[PDB]
Amino acid sequence: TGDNSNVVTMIRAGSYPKVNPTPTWVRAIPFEVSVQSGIAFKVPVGSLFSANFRTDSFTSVTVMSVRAWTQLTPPVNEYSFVRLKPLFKTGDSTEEFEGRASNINTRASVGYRIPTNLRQNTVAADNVCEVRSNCRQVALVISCCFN
Amino acid sequence: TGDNSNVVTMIRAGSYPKVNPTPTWVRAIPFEVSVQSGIAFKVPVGSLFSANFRTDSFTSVTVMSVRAWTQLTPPVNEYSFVRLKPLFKTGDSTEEFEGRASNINTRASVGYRIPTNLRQNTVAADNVCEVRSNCRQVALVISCCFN
Amino acid sequence: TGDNSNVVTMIRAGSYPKVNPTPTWVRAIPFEVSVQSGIAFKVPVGSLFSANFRTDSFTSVTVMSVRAWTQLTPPVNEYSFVRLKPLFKTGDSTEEFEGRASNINTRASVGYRIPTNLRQNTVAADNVCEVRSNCRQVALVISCCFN
Amino acid sequence: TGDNSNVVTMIRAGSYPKVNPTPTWVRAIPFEVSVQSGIAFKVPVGSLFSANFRTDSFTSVTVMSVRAWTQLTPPVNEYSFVRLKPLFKTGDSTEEFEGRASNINTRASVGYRIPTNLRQNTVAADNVCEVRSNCRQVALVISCCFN
Amino acid sequence: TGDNSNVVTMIRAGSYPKVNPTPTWVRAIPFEVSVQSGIAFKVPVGSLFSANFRTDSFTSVTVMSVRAWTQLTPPVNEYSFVRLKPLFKTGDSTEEFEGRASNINTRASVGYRIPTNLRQNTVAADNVCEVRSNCRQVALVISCCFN
Amino acid sequence: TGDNSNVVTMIRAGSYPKVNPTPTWVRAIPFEVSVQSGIAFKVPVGSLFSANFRTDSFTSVTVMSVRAWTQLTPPVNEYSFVRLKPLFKTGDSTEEFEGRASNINTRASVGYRIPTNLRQNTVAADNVCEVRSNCRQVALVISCCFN
Amino acid sequence: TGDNSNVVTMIRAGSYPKVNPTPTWVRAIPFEVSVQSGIAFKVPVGSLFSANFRTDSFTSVTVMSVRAWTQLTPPVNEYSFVRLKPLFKTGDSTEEFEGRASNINTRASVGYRIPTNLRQNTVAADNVCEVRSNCRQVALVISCCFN
RNA sequence: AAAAAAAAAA
RNA sequence: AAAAAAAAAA
RNA sequence: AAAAAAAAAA
RNA sequence: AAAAAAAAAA
RNA sequence: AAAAAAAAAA
RNA sequence: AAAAAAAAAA
RNA sequence: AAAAAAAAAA
RNA sequence: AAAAAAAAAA
RNA sequence: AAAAAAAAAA
RNA sequence: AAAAAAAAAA
RNA sequence: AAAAAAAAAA
RNA sequence: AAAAAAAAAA
RNA sequence: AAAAAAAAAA
RNA sequence: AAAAAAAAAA
Repeated sequence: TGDNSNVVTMIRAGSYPKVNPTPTWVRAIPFEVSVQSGIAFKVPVGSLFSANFRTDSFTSVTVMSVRAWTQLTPPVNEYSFVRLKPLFKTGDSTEEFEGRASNINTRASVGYRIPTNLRQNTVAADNVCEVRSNCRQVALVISCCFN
Repeated sequence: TGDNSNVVTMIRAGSYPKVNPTPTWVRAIPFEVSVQSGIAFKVPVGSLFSANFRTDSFTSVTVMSVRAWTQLTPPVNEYSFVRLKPLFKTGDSTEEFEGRASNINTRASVGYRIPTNLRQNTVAADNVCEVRSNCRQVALVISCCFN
Repeated sequence: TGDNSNVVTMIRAGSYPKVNPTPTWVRAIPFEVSVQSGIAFKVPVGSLFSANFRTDSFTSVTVMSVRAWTQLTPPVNEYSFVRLKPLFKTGDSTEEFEGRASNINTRASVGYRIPTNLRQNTVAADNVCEVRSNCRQVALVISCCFN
Repeated sequence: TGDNSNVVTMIRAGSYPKVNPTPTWVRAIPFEVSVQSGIAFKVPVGSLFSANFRTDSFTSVTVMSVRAWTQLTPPVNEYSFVRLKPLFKTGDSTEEFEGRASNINTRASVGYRIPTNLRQNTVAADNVCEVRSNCRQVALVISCCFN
Repeated sequence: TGDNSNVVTMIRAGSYPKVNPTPTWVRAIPFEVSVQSGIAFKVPVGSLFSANFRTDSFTSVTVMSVRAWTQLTPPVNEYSFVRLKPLFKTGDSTEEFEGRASNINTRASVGYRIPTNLRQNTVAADNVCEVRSNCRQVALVISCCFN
Repeated sequence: TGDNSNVVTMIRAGSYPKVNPTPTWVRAIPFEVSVQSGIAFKVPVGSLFSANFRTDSFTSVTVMSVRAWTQLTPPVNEYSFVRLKPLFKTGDSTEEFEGRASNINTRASVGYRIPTNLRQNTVAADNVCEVRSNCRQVALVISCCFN
Repeated sequence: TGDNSNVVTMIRAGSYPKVNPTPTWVRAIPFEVSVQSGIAFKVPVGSLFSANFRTDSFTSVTVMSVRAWTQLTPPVNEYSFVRLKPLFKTGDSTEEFEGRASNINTRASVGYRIPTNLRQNTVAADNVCEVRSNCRQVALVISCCFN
C-alpha cells in the first residue's frame, strides 16, 4: 500500500497464486566484438547468454533491435564507419545499414529494428548480424527479450 | 515504433548510451520450507539466491512482502494454520500474524508487508522470518527487489 | 452497529479471520533520567521496555521523535537548559538541539524528529540520544512504535 | 511532519504535556477452549489477561462482541455446530445464538454483540459466556477494550 | 524586513529561542580518486570529512547520490569509460552503472541515486562505492547530508 | 526524483559541473559573554569563528542582525535590562537599543537589524556591538552569512 | 530615486529651498525617578532636556502622553502599584490614575493621555505629573514633541 | 492601514 | 481535518 | 506564503 | 500617493 | 514612454 | 504533416 | 522584455 | 516552479 | 504520455 | 483517405 | 415518520 | 428500503 | 487506473 | 467512508 506506515502490517492473503520461478526478461545488453579490416564479422547470439549479464539461465532470446558504435579510433586520416547486415535463419538480408562519424575523434553509429513478423526465437548457435568497420572493435547494444 | 512494417528498418542511433550489464530485478519468488510440529523455523534469505530462480548472480535483496500458505494436509481432526514472525537485523518483531483454514481440505494463509523504513538490503546469512505451522511444509511467495 | 439497542443481538460471523495475538502499538512514553553537571548522559532504549508502561513483552521499538524537559530547578542564578544529541547505530549525529527557559521558575524544553530513512528498529542495548542539562533530572517523552 | 526530509530536525516543544504511562487498548483477542459433548463450558474473563496477548498488566476489560468458531472436526456423520449463551454479572441471558456448518469439512460459527448499556467492566473471576458444541475445541475471537 | 532602510533599527525580540550551534548541512562534495587499470577502487566515506570542504566537524553523513567523471585522458586509441558499483553496509549491490565517452577528447560520466530506504548514516570507515575506469583518475561529486 | 523506488537507479550525468568545495553558510550563532556592572563590553567578531559552531574554516562574516538576552538573574530588587550599541568600522553608532524585563524572574531582551548598506564583511579583530546589562552574563544570537 | 543604480548620479537642483537648521522632534523619552513611601513626587519637565536623549538644544516641549511602570520590587507581602496625577500650569487635575500588579514579581503600570486643548508648551521649571508608588523607583516613558 | 514630526518623489 | 498502529462497518 | 545561502528537477 | 527615520493605533 | 551607445537577463 | 516512386484499401 | 551608466523626447 | 537543510516574516 | 516484460492495487 | 518500403521537409 | 426486539426481501 | 408481530414518539 | 524495476518513444 | 482506543498536526 505505499506507506507513511512505520511498522509491519498484515496482508490478508487468499488462495495460492499462479507462480513462475523462471520468468522472461526485457533487456538492453552491451558487449564488444573484435573486427578485422575488410572482413565481415558474424555476431553470435551465444554472446547474449552469460553470467556477466545475469542471463546464463536462458537458452533462447527474441531480438528486437540492434545498435552498434565504433569502440576504438579509426586509421590515420579516416573518419570511423560501421555497417550492419541483418541475418535471419529463414533468409539473410542484404541491407548494409551504415553510419559514419563527422568528426575524426567521434564514434560512428547505426542500428536497425527487427519487424514483428521476424521476431522469432534464436539460440546460441544462430547469428544476429554481420558487422563491418574500419575500427578494430565495435560496441553493440542489443534490445531483446530473454525467454 | 511498433509495426505494420514487414522489413528491417534503420535506427538513427546517436551517442553511446549509459549502460548497465547487471540490472536490478523486481520478483515474486516461490519456494517451500519443511517445518516440524511446535518448532519455529527461521527462513534464510540465502534461499532466494539460486539458479532455479535465475538469481544466483545477486548477493543482496530488499524484501517487500512475505506471504505463506500451508503446503501439505494438517494432522487428523485439525484445520491448517500458519504463523509468521518478522525478523530484522536491527531488531526482531514479536508479532505473530496468523491464518487458519475454515475447511479442513484447504490451505491456511497469511502475509505481512515490510514498511519503507525497514526495507534495507539483506544477504544470504540473514533470516527473513520465523514460520510455525501444524503442517509439515509451508509454501512461501516473497516479493522482493534483487540488486 | 453502535446502538439504541438495549439487548444482545446476533452477529452473522463468517470464516475464521486472520488474527494476531501480539500486535504493534504506537505510544508516547514518559520517563525521567538523572543527569550530572557537565556530563552527557546516554539514554538507553532499554528504558522503554517495562511493565510500568505495559511494554515488557516487546523486544524492539522504532523511535519517531524525542522531546525533553528539565525536571528539577536549575542552580541558583541560572535559567534551565537542556540539550539533545541524536545517536544512531549507523552513525551518531553531532547536532546539539537546545532549549533554554526564559523564566527561572520554568522548565526548559526541546525535541527532535527522526526522519523516515533513519526509522529502523532499536533494541535494549542501543542508545537513543545524549542529554546535557544544568538540572539534575530531565523528563523525556518519546513517541515510538513498539513491534 | 511526514518527510522528504533526510535528517533529524528540531521540534519546538512547549510546556510539559498531560501523560499516561498505562493507556487503554482496543483489541481482538484469539484463544481456544476445550469443550465436552453435551456440557456447557463457561468461558472465564481471566483468559483475556496474559503475557501471550501483551495484556497481563490489565486487571479489567470491557467486552464489546464475541465470535466463536468450531476448531476441530465434528463427530462422524455430523455437521459442526456452536452455540453461545451470554452471561452478565447483573443477570444471565437465556439466548442460545447458534451457527451450524453446511459442509461437514467446514467450521460452524456465530457471534453476538453486547449493547452499550451492558458494557461495564469485568474482572478475571467473571465469565463471558457459555459455549456448547459437538466439536471438542472452540476458537473464540473477542473484541474488547482493556483498561 | 529587507530594506530601503539606511540605518540600524530595533528588533522587538521575545523569549530565548530554540538554538543549535552545530547544524546539519546539505552539500555537493567534489573530490578525485586515483584508479589503476583493471582494478576496482573502493571509495571511502572518510574522504567526505575534511577541513578542505568545511566538514571536519562532522562524523556521519547520509549519501543521496553519486556522480563520477573520468579526470585524465584515456589510453591511446580508446574512449574513456567509468563504472560505478554501489556498496551498502546491509548488503552490496552488483549493478555496474557505466558511462562511455563518444569523443576521445571528452570525459565519460555516470551516476546513481540511493533510494530513501537505503539512506542511513555512514561513517569514515564505510565505503560508498567501487569505481572502475580505463583513466588513472576519476572525479566524483557526491550529494549528501552531513549530520 | 523523490521515490517509491526501493533500489538504486542510474543518473544520466552530463558534463562536469561548476563546483565549490568551500561554500557560504547562513547561520544563527548562539554564544554568551560575561559583563561587569556599569561597564560596556565590546563583542568581538572573532567569537563567531569556532569549531564549536563548525565555522573555524571561515575568516570573514557578514552580520545581518543581533539579538541579546540576559542570561543570569539580576541584582536583588531589580528587573533585568540589556542594552545594545551597534559598532561599525566606518563609524560607530550612538543608539542604545534597550529591553527590560517586566517580571523579575524573566529575561530582558532586545535586538537590532543592520541595513543592507552597512552589510560589509567583518573579520576576527572587528567588534560587532557594545553590550551593557545589570546581569553578569548576556546570551547573544547573531544571524549572519559566513563567506 | 531608490536604486539598482551603483554609481553617483546627478540631481538637477533648482532654486534654494526653505530650510530649518533646528527642527522639531517627536519622541518617546525613557527616564526613572526615585519615590519615597507615602509621599508624592512631582516630575519636572526639565528631566526631558538632556544630552542623554539628544535634547539639550530644546527649551520647550509639548507633552502628549505619560506612561509609568514600577522599576524596583515592592515591599514584602505586597503587589506593586503606581498612581499618576496630571499637573497643568492652568490648573492641576485631581484624577489619580492607578495600576496594580496581579503577580508580586511583575511591574505595575498605568498612563494617561493629554487632550489637544491642554497640549501647550512646558519649560524646565514646570511639572508634568505627581507619582505615588509603594516601589522606590518608577520608570516613565513620555511621548512628546520637542520644539 | 490611518495620523503627526524630520527626509524623499513622478 | 489529514496520517499511522489496534478495533469496527454498509 | 515570500526571501536569501547550500542541495535537487521536468 | 509611495518610501525611509522618530512617534501613534483598532 | 520611445530611441541609440556601453553593461545585464529568464 | 505535405510530396514524389514502388506496394496496399473501404 | 526588465535594469543600470552615457545620450535623446512629446 | 516543487522539494529538502541552514536563515528570515506579516 | 503510450507500450511490452517482472512486481503491486481499490 | 489510411498503411508499409525507398526519397523529401518547415 | 423515526427507533429498538422477533420475522421477511429485491 | 418495504412489510408484518411486540415496544416507543413529536 | 496508479506505482516501482528492466525495455521503448514523438 | 464513519466510529472508538493509542500516536501525530497547520
